[PDB]
Amino acid sequence: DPLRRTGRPFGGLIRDVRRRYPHYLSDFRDALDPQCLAAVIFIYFAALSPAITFGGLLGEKTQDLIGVSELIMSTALQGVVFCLLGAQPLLVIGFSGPLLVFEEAFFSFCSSNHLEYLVGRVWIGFWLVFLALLMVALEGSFLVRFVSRFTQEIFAFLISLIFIYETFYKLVKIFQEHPLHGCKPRGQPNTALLSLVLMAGTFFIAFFLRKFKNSRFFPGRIRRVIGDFGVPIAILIMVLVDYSIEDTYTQKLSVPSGFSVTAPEKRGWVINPLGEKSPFPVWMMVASLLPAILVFILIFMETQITTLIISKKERMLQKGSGFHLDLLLIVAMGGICALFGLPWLAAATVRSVTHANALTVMSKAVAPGDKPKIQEVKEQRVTGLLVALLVGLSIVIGDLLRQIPLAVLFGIFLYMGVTSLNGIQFYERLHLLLMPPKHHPDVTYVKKVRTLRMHLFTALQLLCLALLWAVMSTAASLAFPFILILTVPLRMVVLTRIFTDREMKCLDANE
Amino acid sequence: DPLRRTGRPFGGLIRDVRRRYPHYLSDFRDALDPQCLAAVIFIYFAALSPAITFGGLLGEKTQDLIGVSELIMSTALQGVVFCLLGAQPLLVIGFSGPLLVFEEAFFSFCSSNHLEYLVGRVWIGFWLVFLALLMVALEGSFLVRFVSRFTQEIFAFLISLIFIYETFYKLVKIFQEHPLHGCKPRGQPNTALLSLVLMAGTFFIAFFLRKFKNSRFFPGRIRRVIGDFGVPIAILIMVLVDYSIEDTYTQKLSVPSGFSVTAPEKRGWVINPLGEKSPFPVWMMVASLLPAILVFILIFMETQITTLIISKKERMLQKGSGFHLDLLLIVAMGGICALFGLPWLAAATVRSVTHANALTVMSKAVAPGDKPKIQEVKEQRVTGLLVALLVGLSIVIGDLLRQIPLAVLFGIFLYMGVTSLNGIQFYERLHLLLMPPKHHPDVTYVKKVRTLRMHLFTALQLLCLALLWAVMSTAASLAFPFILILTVPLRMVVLTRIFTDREMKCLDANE
Repeated sequence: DPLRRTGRPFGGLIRDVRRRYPHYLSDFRDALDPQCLAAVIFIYFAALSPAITFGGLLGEKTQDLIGVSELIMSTALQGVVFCLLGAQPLLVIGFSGPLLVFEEAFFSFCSSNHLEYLVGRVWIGFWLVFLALLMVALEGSFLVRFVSRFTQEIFAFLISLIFIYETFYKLVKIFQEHPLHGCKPRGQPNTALLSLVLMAGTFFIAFFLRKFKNSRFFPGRIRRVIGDFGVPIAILIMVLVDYSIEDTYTQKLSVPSGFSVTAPEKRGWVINPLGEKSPFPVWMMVASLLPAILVFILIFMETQITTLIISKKERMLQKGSGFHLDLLLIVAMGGICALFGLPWLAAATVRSVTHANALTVMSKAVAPGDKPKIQEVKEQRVTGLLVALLVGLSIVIGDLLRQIPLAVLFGIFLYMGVTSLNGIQFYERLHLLLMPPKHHPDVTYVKKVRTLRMHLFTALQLLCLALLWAVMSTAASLAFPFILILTVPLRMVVLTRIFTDREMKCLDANE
Repeated sequence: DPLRRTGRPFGGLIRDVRRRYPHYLSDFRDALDPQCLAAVIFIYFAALSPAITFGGLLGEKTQDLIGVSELIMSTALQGVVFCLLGAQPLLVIGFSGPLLVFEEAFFSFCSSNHLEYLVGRVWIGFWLVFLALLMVALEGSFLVRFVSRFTQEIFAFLISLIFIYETFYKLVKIFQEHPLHGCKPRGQPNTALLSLVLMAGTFFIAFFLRKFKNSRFFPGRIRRVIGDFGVPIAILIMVLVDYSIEDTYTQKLSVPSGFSVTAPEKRGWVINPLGEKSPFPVWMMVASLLPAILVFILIFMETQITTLIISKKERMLQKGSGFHLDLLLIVAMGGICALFGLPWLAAATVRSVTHANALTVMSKAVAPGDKPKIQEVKEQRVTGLLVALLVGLSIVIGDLLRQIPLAVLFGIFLYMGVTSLNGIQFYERLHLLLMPPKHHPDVTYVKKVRTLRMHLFTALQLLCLALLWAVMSTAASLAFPFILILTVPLRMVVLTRIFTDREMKCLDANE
């Protein structure tokens, strides 16, 4: 049991280091496989594009103090360090929504109260590193024992739904700004529909080559190699199709050029801990403790729930996981990077899951029957390091990256979001709301519990998911992690009252 | 055995009349079913559109002597009479390609021989009537017992492939006349791509609602009713989607207005056999025997092979089939209609097949295995009569028919062509060329015969299919039925020599 209260200072860190580090050279040896190369090519784009999008937004919201170059550099550095020294190399760390919301709120507060923006973040980072060291010292990371399945399912489903909704909404804007009338360009003809054609074609080629992998055609070796290279093939085909057309205008991928700060006129690489143009007030020196707690809670909840999700016993993870070393590494790197004006980072979730299940291997036939079960996962320390190194070096290239339209990437994002839903009991019980009771499968949670009780459980879970989406839509979206934490007392108090012991054991089974 | 030599003159006609006519009131009673209404709505468009297309071509090739109104009237009249008095009401009769080729060749001959055209098509009809009566008298229709599976498979596969190729090629022309440049309409923007979007959406909604029929969602009654109404729902949805857009131009469905001849200035309803403007030469009155034989061969081969294909024992047809009465009716109606200047007609293979398997009912339950065996076919005399009656009255309406784009219908045609390939052993053995030998199913022609022999049989059949397509591509396309007939001696002479006795029974099994 990794999550045990040892009773000694820093004990969990030592246990994780002793458990994971002996399997070190095997991590580098297990990378010799075409599947790893396919995974690198697939995950490179999925890690590169959100950096550009969120960097554009972040440059817009602030006074161009943090832009796209800084986010790229932070992602590269943190990814390389974490994948060299981490305990779970199947984690992809990058910027997200709640971090952006916090950054814009902090900038608004600093502007209103007449303080610097790049100086308060330094003290926030100092308090973060102090808090992380304190928590790892006392072994406070064993509290993730109480994060049951009832919370992981909600988190995973909500994250995937948000991903899908954002990807779909990014296509309505093209139709809005290039409408169908006929007679930074605006008002072009043949753009809003060519984007839709490219996106749909990419999604459908990806799904067809995914289904072809489990078919009965061609020799097994060739069939499996073609199956695990589906996404690169779809991207290549649609890039060439869009390259053939010469007169129509489509939006391309824009990576900034040169390793430089976005606004060199009023910023440097190193930020003075004290004031840089005016003295820093002393009251803020210790008042920085309050937002540090909020940042710590956000990063902690995201990282720990992601690590729980990708380490289920169904997925064949054999080398072990770490809940103490990973949190310390992530928070320490965030706090140190805040000194250079770089943003804080956290484990992604959709990217982490997509990385984890792009390396799984399935048992082939044994006999005609159901969809195969997972055989192994193939953990290694090379894929994430290569992805981070490539994201860092995407500045020297960029003449090639400007030939890739964005609608091609929208189909890949839709494929990621749709595929990531597999393996979640909430999703599987949502299907059972429609099938008649005689068609239900032979799983444990259908035979041992009545149908109506299972439907009541599903309705109670959907209510919480809708309540969580409502908060994030609301302007008071900084309270989302607290509402997420409140689900633990809910299950520990109310659900135990409503449901009997036998129902609770089967519906919320650990494995 | 329907195909037996009775010996008595006109015996086969009497046997078919005695076999089919007692089950008369049941034919009208078995029509009370929502599946029949769905079939009527589906087949109405599939019977209406080719009449318009071939009428346009036929008006172009001749000097506007036969147009679109005449073809519509001929289709309606012949369909009504045949479905009231026929022996196989699951046959849809309409104009096709080889008939068009013959009409253009005959017009060219009459033009460059200083003879009339409409008058010269009356003696052909008279000779056709005489030949049909002679053949029915001597019971010469029993020769369709030598048409083995080796010829029916080739015919069905070639017809479906040609259908698919024509439907795809009709979409390249839109891109050719409305190219993507950007700045009887021509050179419009947003027209080539909206057509593609509408076509793809129609095809995909049709396939989704076809797969939903065999799923496990919703109650059985509602699921099956929604499943058998897939095509009307797809058509309605995409018609509304295209109706929402206001500024973009798309080609619509247009029918002539009024029950009038296309060229009233130089034509009437009744054609004088002796002559209309100049006396008809006596030599042609007798020499018209040569093209009558060719027309008879065309109509005979098409109708008889279609009737053989839809009446396989796998499809549960219990009321019987007619091989004499149907041929007599079709040829007599063609010969009589030629007196009014109306075209001859023959049974359409894809439309007949799509009519036959739009009324089948599938079994269920047990466990997912082979595609559920066909339970029944639900023959009746109402659907085919209603389709022809609606096609006849499609001119009084036509303000509604002008709101239907053509790209919506292209997806329905693609769905028809793709679906019609199911149930053909040639198609099923084409898959087995790719799967490895350890994955072949448990059928009779895999266990009883060595794999390489089966692949040799498939290669020999593909060679004949390619040779048959090459002829119709060639300008000498009037010799296609003779090349088709020549496959009958091939199996009886050469294939019996190459293959042993045991292989021939299993590969070319009657049932």
